[PDB]
Amino acid sequence: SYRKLGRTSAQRKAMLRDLTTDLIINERIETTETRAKELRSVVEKMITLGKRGDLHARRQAAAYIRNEVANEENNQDALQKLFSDIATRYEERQGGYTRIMKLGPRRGDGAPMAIIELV
Amino acid sequence: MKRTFQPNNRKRSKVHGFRSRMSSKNGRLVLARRRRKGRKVLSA
Amino acid sequence: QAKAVARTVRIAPRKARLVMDLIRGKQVGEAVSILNLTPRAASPIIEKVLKSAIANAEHNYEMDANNLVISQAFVDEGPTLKRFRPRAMGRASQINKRTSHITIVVSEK
Amino acid sequence: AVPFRRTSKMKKRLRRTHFKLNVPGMTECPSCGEMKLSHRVCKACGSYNGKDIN
RNA sequence: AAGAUGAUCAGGUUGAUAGGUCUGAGGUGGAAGUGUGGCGACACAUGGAGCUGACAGAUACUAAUCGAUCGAGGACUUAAC
RNA sequence: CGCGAGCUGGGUUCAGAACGUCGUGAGACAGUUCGGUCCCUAUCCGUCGCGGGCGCAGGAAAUUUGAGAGGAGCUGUCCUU
RNA sequence: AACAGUGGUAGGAGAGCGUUCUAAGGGCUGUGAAGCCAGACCGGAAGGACUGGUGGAGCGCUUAGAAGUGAGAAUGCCGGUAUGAGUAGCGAAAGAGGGGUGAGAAUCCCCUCCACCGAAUGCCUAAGGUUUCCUGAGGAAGGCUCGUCCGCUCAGGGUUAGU
RNA sequence: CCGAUAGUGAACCAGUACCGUGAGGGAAAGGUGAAAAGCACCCCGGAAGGGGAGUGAAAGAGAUCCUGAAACCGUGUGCCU
RNA sequence: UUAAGUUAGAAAGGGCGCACGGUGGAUGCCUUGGCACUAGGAGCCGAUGAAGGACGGGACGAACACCGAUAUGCUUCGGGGA
Repeated sequence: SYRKLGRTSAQRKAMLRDLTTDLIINERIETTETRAKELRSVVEKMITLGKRGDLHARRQAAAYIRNEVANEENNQDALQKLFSDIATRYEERQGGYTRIMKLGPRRGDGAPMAIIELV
Repeated sequence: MKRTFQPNNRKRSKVHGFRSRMSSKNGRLVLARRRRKGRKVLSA
Repeated sequence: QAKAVARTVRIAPRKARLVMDLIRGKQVGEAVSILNLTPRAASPIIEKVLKSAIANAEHNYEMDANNLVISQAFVDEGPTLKRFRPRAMGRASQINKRTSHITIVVSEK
Repeated sequence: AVPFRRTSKMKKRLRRTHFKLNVPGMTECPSCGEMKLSHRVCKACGSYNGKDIN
């Protein structure tokens, strides 16, 4: 199933479209736990479009990646970073692009933080 | 909704203020019981 | 045997009996590790008292501090603050800001 | 619904039975310790089989 | 498949438990882009094309690491052995 | 005249308002009519589901037996005879 | 000493015990008074005493007298603490990610994405408020949770009119 | 006569604080020690808060600071479940 | 070894007894104050501006108490003697 995450069906899209972009810039995020486990199901679809590289394939991926400059001084968008960097690295790999490592809970709410890293 | 101390600098000081209670002889008994008791805030 | 006393740090007692009942009987190598990970955020109030109780037994008596058995761990409701919290329809109920007294008597095996 | 009669000092303590919290599943890091909890990365060194991921 | 949490049940690297990735099933129903007809709005071809949430079958590619805790030594009277 | 800490107020019987009648008048009427804040976080016993201990003369895993407990318990046509 | 009696509300009578103060002396206290807590002691009761421990300066006895003379019940009064109960509630309304600060960060700061009002949730200025404004430190308390933060605390600074 | 729930409402910066538009209502709050000798110094802690050290007769006397009861809230328990 | 059997203990937690504690301020004493009175004195201040108050004054900003732009005070006459 999917996860409701306490957000409205439009709030989840703005939720997930941010976090998938932030894996492109940061290479790793410390979300909460079910914000981690529910993020890997989208990015491993989104990196799958990276390996294609069609003019049709990029225009599917722009609906989950926003307009944010990723590397300074090269002026790359996060859309550009998938097809230039990430796809050139995962031509060996078939699935399982982002491993998830659990960290301990958080102080102010007891929420289980979790670390996502791509791999 | 609306409550009863709609605050006024003027209307508070004219109805209840000092010279209004040095005005009438019954009004000065208010300034006698405010003195034999010995309050600090004489008439508001 | 050693003793540390907390004396009036604001937490409820019943929110600190529960942190306490994974300590009474344990060891120093078996409680400082456990209190860091409960998470139960009245823990580092107590963990700054147990670790201060050990460094009482470090300096003041030198009781071979890594070999200690935690013996007494009672917590009593200290001087209670009391505040009025307002409420609708003119009720104005009360909020009892509790306070506790943590005592962790640390002793030799 | 208003509680008809106060709970005595026995019944008050008898609901504290299952009210106790429990231990965390804890083991040591084979890098440092001491200790870690189960299956989650320590705050101690941050290694986790065994990459030094801070 | 179960479910408020506990519980049950499938499972923990002689592993398919879940996610991904493929091949599908069903669903939507002709993608972008390109060329052509049309002044044009649009149509036509590439082409049952494109897109797919839990649905199926493969794949260790990811996460199920480490490890810890609990748990017996079987009373004695009699009857038969 | 089961059932408002499960619900609805349509009438009776709150104040407003009329009509007939009565009284000198305020008002009155089991004579009629239009409108008229239905509050409660479930303590205990109950009920209905889920768990944690413990016991079952050693600890364990499966399948059970059934003392006992419930559920089900309705029938109409039509054709032949 | 013999004989008989000896339930009891409303009520009548009688006898007592208590507490505080005064009056006679007589008598305990730093070698520990009152009060407190304990204890298996004594009289018919109200009640007394003794040993221990705490307590650190007053106190009982007898004999009379005075009385703000005795507590379980006033939906009494005040104060404290429970119960419910770790329960209802946490006051409409999107944040997320990186860095920084610090002992500690989801709630503090900065940046970048995103989102809401936009005939108001914009500005300007009355009614009022009287420093809530700015800076620099803190952070116990008020913030319905934290909190390095604040309209909180401190210490300074802050309002210039012939129109 | 009272000895701080008494005695004036006020032994305490009281007709104060608060409550009211306003006339008005109107509290609570005594005691370190013989004197500050009011805890230099070390250890934990960010800091309160403690443990040693000294101060004094006492520090369990250390800021509601003499006495400290009970409701309550604990922790150990000897015997019962 | 099996059968047929009688009873102990276990305590997640709780009951009572005791020991040591903590919030709580109450009985003790102790008054800084009050309450009743006695014997005496005083029984009136104010346009030469009163009773009562605001603004203020200190090397120290708040407040109490004293005081008034001579402002935490000024003369003078007495008491007083570190």
